Amino acid sequence: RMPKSKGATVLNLEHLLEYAPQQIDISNTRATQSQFDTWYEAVQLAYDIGETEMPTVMNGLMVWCIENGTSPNINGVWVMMCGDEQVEYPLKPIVENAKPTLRQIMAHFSDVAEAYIEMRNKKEPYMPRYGLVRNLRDGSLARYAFDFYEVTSRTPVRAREAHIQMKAAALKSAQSRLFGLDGGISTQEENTERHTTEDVSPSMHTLLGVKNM
Amino acid sequence: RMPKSKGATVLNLEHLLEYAPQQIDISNTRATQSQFDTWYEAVQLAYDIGETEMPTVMNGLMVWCIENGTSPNINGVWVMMCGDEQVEYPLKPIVENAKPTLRQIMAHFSDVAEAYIEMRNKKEPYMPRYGLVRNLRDGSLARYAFDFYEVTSRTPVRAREAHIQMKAAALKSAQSRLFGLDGGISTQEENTERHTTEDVSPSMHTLLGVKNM
Amino acid sequence: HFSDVAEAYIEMRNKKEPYMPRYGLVRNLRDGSLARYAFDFYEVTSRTPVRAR
Amino acid sequence: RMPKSKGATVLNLEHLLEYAPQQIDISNTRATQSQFDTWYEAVQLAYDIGETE
Amino acid sequence: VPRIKAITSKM
RNA sequence: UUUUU
RNA sequence: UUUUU
RNA sequence: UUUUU
RNA sequence: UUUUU
RNA sequence: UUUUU
Repeated sequence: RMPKSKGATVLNLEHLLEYAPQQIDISNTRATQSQFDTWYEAVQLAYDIGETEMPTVMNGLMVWCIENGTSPNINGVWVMMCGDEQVEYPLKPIVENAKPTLRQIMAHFSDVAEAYIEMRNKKEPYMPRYGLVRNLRDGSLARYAFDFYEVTSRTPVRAREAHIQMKAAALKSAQSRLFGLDGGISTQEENTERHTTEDVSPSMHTLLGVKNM
Repeated sequence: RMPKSKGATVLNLEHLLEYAPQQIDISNTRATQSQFDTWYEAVQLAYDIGETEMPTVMNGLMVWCIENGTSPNINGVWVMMCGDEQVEYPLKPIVENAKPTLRQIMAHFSDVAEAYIEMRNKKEPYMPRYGLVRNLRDGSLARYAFDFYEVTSRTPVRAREAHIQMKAAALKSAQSRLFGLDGGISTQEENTERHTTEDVSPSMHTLLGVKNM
Repeated sequence: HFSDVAEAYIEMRNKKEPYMPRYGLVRNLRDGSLARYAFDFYEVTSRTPVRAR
Repeated sequence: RMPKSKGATVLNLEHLLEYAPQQIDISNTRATQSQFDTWYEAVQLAYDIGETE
Repeated sequence: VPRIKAITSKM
């Protein structure tokens, strides 16, 4: 049985049988390609970096985000290790242009981040600082221990359990507030009353009903 | 799959495969090298100490901070033990020039602090006063019992657990306040009204509407 | 009209030393990372962080 | 790894290896020797008692 | 890699 | 969906 | 909108 | 991130 | 900004 | 750090 409207199936059977999109391409936990292009172009514009040196900065930013997370509240600068020297890049263009969130933007880097963590662990103990904060006691799960990791159908069940437990531990019982303090400050009404030299006082025009005795 | 924008991968695969920064060099829980240099230069300037005697003062300060912590509220003086004599150094230059925090600055001393604690424990029972306040009952964990210790991928799992428990016990349920008392003190409006010898009183110009009977 | 330049200048000055504008000292703002917004002619935009706003 | 500033370690390794102060001498939960001497001298002065009694 | 100016003309 | 610094 | 010294 | 004296 | 004796 | 009479 197919869904039918006015005596006609509302689905195209042939196209549907041929429709095989990638699961990560149609999920709403990852920024759309248009949003990613907008963010990338905005960061290029803000950094004043050409299209040839930009991927190196992207590599550095991906490694930094593996280490330190992708929270909306991150600020200051991030750092690239140019040999033995430290280069500082402002974080404002990275965060203010990431829509809907920076985590959704960095989700595009999740497979590369996992591969990079595995590669680094091939040569030395390399657990991302996110996994050190989460107190993950398994070193073989280091490849999933970052906060912008995207769970897919190929993620191992144990890795999925570990990632969900880490997310639950990190989020705790945080409750979102829709509003801050309202920007309308004035609560009183403007005083439009005149003030002349005939007034008995700055606040009273006269003392009309007053009786001396 | 790599993150792509406008039909072009946004990562440099060769550089990324060759990009192996030290984890402590790209973490945001430690002050950047520029911030550390600024703090070191400011402390040199304030202490009026040459570049040759400065590392000795740094050794003394590191040992003192192992013992007494690196809170933003520490004040007064710290002490160096020159043989049997006590030399007092003001703490104001140390704390006011440490950005973003003094703990992040002293995190650069974490490996040396751990090595120093182990060396001191080789000759006598040496638990830092931080570990005595935390009531840590294991003497073999004394090398991690200071508040500016930096957890790395090489930190043992038991040591990581002990350090996280100590941090949780020390912080308790402290909640940060973004603001203090506002410095704008005046709440009233300035009295601009004149005062002449014709006024019936200092607060009333006349008694115009008043009827005697 | 000077708000973006003022914010950039405050960040630049804070890169080399503790620099909180006297407005933020009068307001008793206890966060140094918010010094870049602590002046009275700052213009809130769609790119201003929620915490800063 | 040692803390380095401008391509130079900021610690003196030899002195640090030879630096072994007593823990009670560098703690801030105990008054400094100068403060103790000041208190002792002030109490001597107030009590009008010689250094032997 | 190039260094970013504090106050640039892009702003 | 977000909220994981 | 203003009123933030 | 901070808040560990 | 001032007004802190 | 203080606050232990």
